[PDB]
Amino acid sequence: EAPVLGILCGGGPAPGLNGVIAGATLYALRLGWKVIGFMEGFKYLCTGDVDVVKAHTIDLTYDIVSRIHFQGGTIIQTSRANPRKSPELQENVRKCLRALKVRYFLTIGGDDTASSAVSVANGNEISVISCPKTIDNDLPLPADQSTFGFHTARSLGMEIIRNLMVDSKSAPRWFLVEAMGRSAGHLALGMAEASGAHLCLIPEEFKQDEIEFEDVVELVEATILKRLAYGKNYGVCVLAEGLVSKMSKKALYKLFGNREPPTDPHGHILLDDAELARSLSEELLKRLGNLGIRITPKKIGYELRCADPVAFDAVYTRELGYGAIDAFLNGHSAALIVRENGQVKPVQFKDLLDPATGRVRTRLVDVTSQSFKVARVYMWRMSKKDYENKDLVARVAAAGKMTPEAFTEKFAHLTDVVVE
Amino acid sequence: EAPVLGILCGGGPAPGLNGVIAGATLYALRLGWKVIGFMEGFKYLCTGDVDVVKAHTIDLTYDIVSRIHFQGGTIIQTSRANPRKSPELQENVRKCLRALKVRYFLTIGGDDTASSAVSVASNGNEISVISCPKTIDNDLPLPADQSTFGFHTARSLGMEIIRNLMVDSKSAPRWFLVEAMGRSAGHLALGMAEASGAHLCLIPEEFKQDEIEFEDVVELVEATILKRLAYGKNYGVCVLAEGLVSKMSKKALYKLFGNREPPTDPHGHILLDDAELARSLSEELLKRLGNLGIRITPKKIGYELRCADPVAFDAVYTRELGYGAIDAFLNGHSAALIVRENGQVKPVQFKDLLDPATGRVRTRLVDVTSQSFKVARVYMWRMSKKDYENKDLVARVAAAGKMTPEAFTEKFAHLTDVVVE
Ligand SMILES: Nc1ncnc2c1ncn2[C@@H]1O[C@H](COP(=O)(O)O)[C@@H](O)[C@H]1O
Ligand SMILES: Nc1ncnc2c1ncn2[C@@H]1O[C@H](COP(=O)(O)O)[C@@H](O)[C@H]1O
Repeated sequence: EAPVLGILCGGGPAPGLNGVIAGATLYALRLGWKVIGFMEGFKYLCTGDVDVVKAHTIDLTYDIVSRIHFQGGTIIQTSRANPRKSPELQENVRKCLRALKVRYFLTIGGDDTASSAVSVANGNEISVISCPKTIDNDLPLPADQSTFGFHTARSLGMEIIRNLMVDSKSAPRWFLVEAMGRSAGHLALGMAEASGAHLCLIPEEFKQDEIEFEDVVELVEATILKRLAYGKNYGVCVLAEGLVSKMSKKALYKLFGNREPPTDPHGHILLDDAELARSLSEELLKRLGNLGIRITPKKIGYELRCADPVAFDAVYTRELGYGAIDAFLNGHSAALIVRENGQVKPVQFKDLLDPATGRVRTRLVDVTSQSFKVARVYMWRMSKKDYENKDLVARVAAAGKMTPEAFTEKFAHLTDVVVE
Repeated sequence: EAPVLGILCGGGPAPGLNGVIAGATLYALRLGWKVIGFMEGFKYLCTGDVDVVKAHTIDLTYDIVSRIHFQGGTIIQTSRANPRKSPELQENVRKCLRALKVRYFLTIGGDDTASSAVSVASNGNEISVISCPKTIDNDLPLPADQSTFGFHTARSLGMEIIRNLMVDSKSAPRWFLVEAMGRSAGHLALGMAEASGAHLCLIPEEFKQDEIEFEDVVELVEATILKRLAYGKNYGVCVLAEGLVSKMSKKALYKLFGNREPPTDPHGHILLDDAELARSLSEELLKRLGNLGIRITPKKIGYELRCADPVAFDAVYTRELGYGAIDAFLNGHSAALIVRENGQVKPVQFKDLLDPATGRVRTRLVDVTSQSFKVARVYMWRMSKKDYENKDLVARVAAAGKMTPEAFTEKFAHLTDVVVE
């Protein structure tokens, strides 16, 4: 019989998922493989019922995939249902795969999607490969080299903020833009720098391993006041949602409205419910609205996951999908498909999943780097040297209707809070 | 006295010129420099008259540059007027640069623009010259894959234009022959074609022989059409690099400009811009294939890409180039080019980028031996070496073109020796 290749998506979508599906499917079909796609990740595979999976499994033919490289989202949907936890759920998945005569199993998704594939992984009977998916640019790819979907997300964010930059200057106002995603500051920083935003704050720039609510308020506050000292009572500040995952007990308590933070049954805090931008706007309007400043929060997140892929991501995901089929052919299994140095190569599971955490390592922003310093130079902010500038402190202090003494007492310490 | 930074653009525009302008201007202003922008490149500096120059130079203030990083084009315009030739013109350009107290001089442009900048350097510690390599074509000798600024914006817009044409050609069955402007290299054409899933792309790099024949290009497109026809599809999109023309033989060019002699500029320099490659191919192919019910339409993609607003990748890129230029002036550099390699912006020295024979910066073509190119080929529709040996397939494609399999092989099988496999 003709070998069967089964494909699914797990976790949250990123632009280009359809590109991976098509890159693997079209090439597979050129070899005479039957391709099937599982709807909603492992959701229905975890049940083990064969006719339930068949009913949520589709034939991925030429016509179905021929033009989805233009399309955001995933045509086979996705789910966060991961069997990684239970030994039984795993057995249920294998039963359906074997019943479907799946010879080649391809998963596209995040950390939990790959752990599911490895737990479910007879290399001659099957072969399993995951394609690491993250919009956040936080794979340990050789620094600079992006993860797929990141270019699409950064570009669309840049366009959204451009409109906000025009609206903020046209009708003076500050926007606090919350960039969804707590893993890393790549998306926040890229949108901000691309767009020329007047400030960006990411968790990586804070020296201390923990962040205080009031230091974030004061960081944005000083920028507003400096801009105001230059006659501009408007701007745009981009905040990475990860700021909240680095906040202290007390800080988190202020963030949730000076109330005990919400809690899941196991004690793990439910950080999704926080509203970092809405909170900072509240506090800032208290301190600053008496100067003629208006402040409005704005979230950017969900509109980015399924935007149509930009051309870089189109080419990227076509090469990733092809590279999956090449790994399958050349006998690989239990490996991850990544592009490093213009080559798509299967990096083995062990050789890329950090066994300490039991998960692929996280690439954060490098704030010691030349790139980060350049971005900082076009932001509006109070540097160390700025604070030691008697004449400058006099104008910004005047801007905020306070003495130069109070200004230094309040803000000068921030040089020790974030890297210079 | 505050130092004077002078800026100008030469050559054709590429998305992100304003990004470089603003990246450098804003940082220079954070240091207290005066910054001026010469309008239309070297056009008004070659004259040497200082009143006329003063008229076509502007003060690059904070408010002029603060938001242009969103904007395509160049706010100080550009020009191909290169003083690289006559030594009189070069003393004139230097009389105004020295008359304006221009301490630092930044040019943004291509080969002729940098060749111009260098020649005027060869001038006392009173001036320091730097050029910023610009090309939409991606043909700078940067480490492989790494792009020149403007390429991403151009490739992306091209993918969007071709997407519309892909929908149109399938909705109302038709073939489009898209001509991607630029004869330097195949990067732009291949990138647009691959991102868009175009059914064929043809670039000069993929042809083995130094020279190309008109009839080989026709037949390459013809085989793809016929193969799609044999799979039920009388429609598609084919992307062509305009650089096919610069590789054509005398006999090929003779057929391209009609069946006449090619036009010549004085001194024999052929006038290749007048060619209409995709229109010519479209003519010939409708002679051969129209009886099969095939419609074929040329479409050029080119000028709409030069001044598109830059995508985020290019906004960041040009911000970093503009910063890196100021940082280089500050460190006492001069006679250098600003490039980004391995994520760092560094001033490569001009002597270490200029090929000897050509005198200009090494040209980086498409690497057709790479995995990248092979991957792009697999999603194209075409007859491979193996396909020509497949008997059942050759019988289907020949029937689609209403010929015997022997007439099909005699006409097309030799194309496996024309382009790399
Ligand atoms: N934090 C900042 N970020 C970007 N530009 C600034 C900043 N502070 C001042 N500028 C600009 O830098 C230039 C120098 O201003 P001054 O400090 O008055 O010499 C002016 O164009 C200011 O608007
Ligand atoms: N040159 C080509 N490029 C891309 N796909 C092709 C090409 N030729 C055939 N196909 C597709 O490959 C699959 C298998 O073709 P076949 O070998 O005829 O079964 C079908 O979906 C065809 O439409």
